[PDB]
Formats: sequence, structure tokens, C-alpha cells
Amino acid sequence: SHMRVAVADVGTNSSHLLIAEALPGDAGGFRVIDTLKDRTRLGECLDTRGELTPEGEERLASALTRFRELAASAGAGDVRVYATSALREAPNGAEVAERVRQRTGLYPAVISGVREGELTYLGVREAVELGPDNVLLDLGGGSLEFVRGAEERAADVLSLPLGAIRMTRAFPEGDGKNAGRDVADAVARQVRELLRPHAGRFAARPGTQFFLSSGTAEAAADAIAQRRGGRPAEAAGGVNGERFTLTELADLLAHVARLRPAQRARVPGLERRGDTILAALSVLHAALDALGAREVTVSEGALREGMLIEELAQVQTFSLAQRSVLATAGRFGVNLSHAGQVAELSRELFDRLLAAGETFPPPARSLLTAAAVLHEAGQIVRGFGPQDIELIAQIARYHRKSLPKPSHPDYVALAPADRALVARLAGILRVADGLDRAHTGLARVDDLRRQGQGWQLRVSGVTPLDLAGVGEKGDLWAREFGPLSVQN
Ligand SMILES: [K+]
Ligand SMILES: [K+]
Repeated sequence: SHMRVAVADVGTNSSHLLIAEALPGDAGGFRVIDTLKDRTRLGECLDTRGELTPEGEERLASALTRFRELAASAGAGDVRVYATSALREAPNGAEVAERVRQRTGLYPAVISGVREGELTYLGVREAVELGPDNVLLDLGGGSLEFVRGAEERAADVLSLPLGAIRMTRAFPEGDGKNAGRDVADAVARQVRELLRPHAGRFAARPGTQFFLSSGTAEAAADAIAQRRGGRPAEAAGGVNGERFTLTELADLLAHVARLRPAQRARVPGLERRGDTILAALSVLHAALDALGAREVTVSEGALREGMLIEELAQVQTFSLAQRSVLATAGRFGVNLSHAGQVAELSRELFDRLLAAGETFPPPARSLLTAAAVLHEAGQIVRGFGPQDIELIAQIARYHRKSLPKPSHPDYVALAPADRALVARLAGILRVADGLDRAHTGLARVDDLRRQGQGWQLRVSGVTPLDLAGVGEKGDLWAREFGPLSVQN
């Protein structure tokens, strides 16, 4: 009943963790239990080639070790990890992520900037009052997402390389009096060059509400509130829902550009961003000005909140879409997200095989779903008859070197057609667990076609770990249905 969930995002400035407990009623809601930030500073750990250094890998692994520990102390156990610009753009990111999974057990799965904007927008929705027409800016250390949408989800997402660290490094500050103003001006021109062909999609219309998320914008809201004679936001309840104007942002930026980098970390509210804050504030001002914004609201919800919403959405709606089967897997303490995603992928692969001509018996789909949800219940290695559950049991636990050997007592041998059914469904299920090996819930089958005497599988939303898992978990598919080639 007390089922707790953990999600994390690995970005360019820092890494973030949210541990929460879901709300009853298959509603899609959660109660926050714990949050954690880690100054992983991956964007400062890139080499001249853009590769993440062994020191960045260590900081990564360290953060995911902290995350895995806190998540288990709270009772979550498994953590879904998404990664944004630093690891996404690093030529060695796939390697880094596989290495870091070996060390910690957590795989940092790179998502597209569009999907980063999409999920961030759901996090903002969980924190503030979106209206019929919203434009969100999310400035990280590496990129800046522009998102527009209405009251429930994103409509258009653009992702630009205008991040706080990236812009600080791309316009190094000089030694003169106007050095800060000159960095601000040049950063502001870079924003204009890259946004200009897309500005209209995010431009102010009558009634448009503008929102900012993430730590630069939160620091700026705090600095502006303190410049209006306010108290530090940490002494208060945070900055969620605070509003400031474009003029106030402009005023703070002018002050910052006049200061020297070390002086900026003594500006109240900016003490933890002195090195990137000048460039960061230029990005924010220039972009908002390009879009015609005059006021913004700041949100403390971001990627990790939308990660929990998207997860709870699919997981709870799948149980509505066997509903006890996901619940019974809960009694065995399994990762319901993984189990539900593996069941959906099994469903997807099964239907294409049927449509291509493969004959299956009527209960086969129901059997594969049930074994899909109980594949990782250590204890196990409802409208199902006693013979069906035995079939389900053997599908969940299929291996060539079975723990009981045929000659050994207690060995359970089915009838030949059931043996053959188990093998064919276990090959489907294994491909499915491969497609969610990264535990992202993001894989989807797009097309599965016969290719000669074998098959060709097209998958989307798949990480390099997921694709590797199918290759390592698809040998049974090849014996049962024919050689399998996966693409995209
Ligand atoms: K971001
Ligand atoms: K310009």
C-alpha cells in the first residue's frame, strides 16, 4: 500500500532527485517525500572535444550513488534517471552511461531536448497556475527550452544551445571596465541569432503567461525579491509562484555586469551562481525581450516532477487498460513501471506477429501480460485457471539451463504444445524486457515486419542500452520466430 517511487534528472549544472509516494485512486498524483540536488557540474567536466572526462564520470557515479541510497532509505529501491544536455551532446555519453550503470546500477538515459521541454512543462504545471496560453522558458547549464502550451501539456517545444555554462564559456570575460557589459551584449546577440527564425512560435499574444523554471531563474527571483527589500527565499518558503518584471531583471543584470565575477557571488540571492550568472541573466533577458514578455512567474517544479507525472500516468492508466495482475505484482514488491512497460511492449510485439501471420491460441495474449508483470518477482522465480498460471509461471522463468533438470524430481513438463507456447511467448517477453532495460518507459514498437525468413523490428524512444539488451535477449526469438534485426 505504501509504494514509493524515485525519479532523477542529470543535467549540465547539477543532478536532481525526487522521491515520492503515489496517491490512491489511479489518479496520477503523488505526495513529495524527499528531494535532493547534487552539484555534478558535468558541463564543467567536458574536454575540448566535448567528451565527459573521467572526473565527470566519477561525479556522475557519486551523484547516482547518493540518489540510489536515499531512494532505498525511503523505500523506493529503483530510480528512473533521465539525462539532458551534457551527456546528450557528449560523444562518449553512451559509454559513460553504460560504465556508470555498472558502477552504481543506475543508467543515466539521454532524452531529446524536445522531451526535456515536454516533461519540464508537466513539472511546471504541477507547481503553478497555467492558463489557456502559456510560454515557458527553462534555462539549464547547457540548453534553454522554449515550450508553449495550454492547461495540461506542451504544444511546441524548441531546444537551443544557450545554457548558462555554455554561454559563460563561449563568451569569456575580459579584464576591462566594460568587460561584463561586453559579455552580456555578445551573449544577448547569440540568443537573438538562434531564436530569430523561431521567435513567432513563442511570441507574446494578448493573454500570454510567461514562466521560468530551474535554478538560474529561481536565483534571479530571489535576488529581485531581496532588491525589493525582501528576505532570502530560503528563509521563506521558496520562490514558487513569485513574479518579477522584465525591467527588474534588466536592472539586476545591469548591476551584475558592473560587478566583477567574484563580486557577483556576494550579490544576495546569487551566492551559488557567481561564475555563470552574468551570461545566464543575459540569456533570460534577451530571450524574454525577443518574445515580447513583460512579466514572468517562477516555478520550482521541473523535469523530475514531470518524470513522476508521466510515469504515474502510464502506470495507472495501464492498470485501467489483468488490473489485479499489476496489483498482484505489487504484492511481490516489483517495479510496476518496468513491469507495465514490458507488458505493453509484449502486447505491441504480439499483435504485429499475429498480423504478420503467426498463429497463437486465444489466451496467449493474457498469459504473456501476466508473466510480463511478474518477470522479476524473486519469490515467483485474477481470472486464470490453475493450468494457465503454471503456464504463466514457466513463461516468467524461462531459461535453457533450468534449475530443475528433466531427470531431477519435481521437474514440471507440460504438454508439447504448451512447451512450444511458453518458448514463443518467452522470446517475446525477453525482447520486451530488453526494450525497457534502461527503465525509461519510453520504448514503443513502430513497425515489425517479416524480412525473408526472419523479422525487422522498428523501435522508437530507445536508449543504446535498450537496443543492446534486445541483441542480448533476442536469441530465443531467433530460434522461435527467426532472425531479428532492430532499427531506429
Ligand atoms: K533545461
Ligand atoms: K542582433
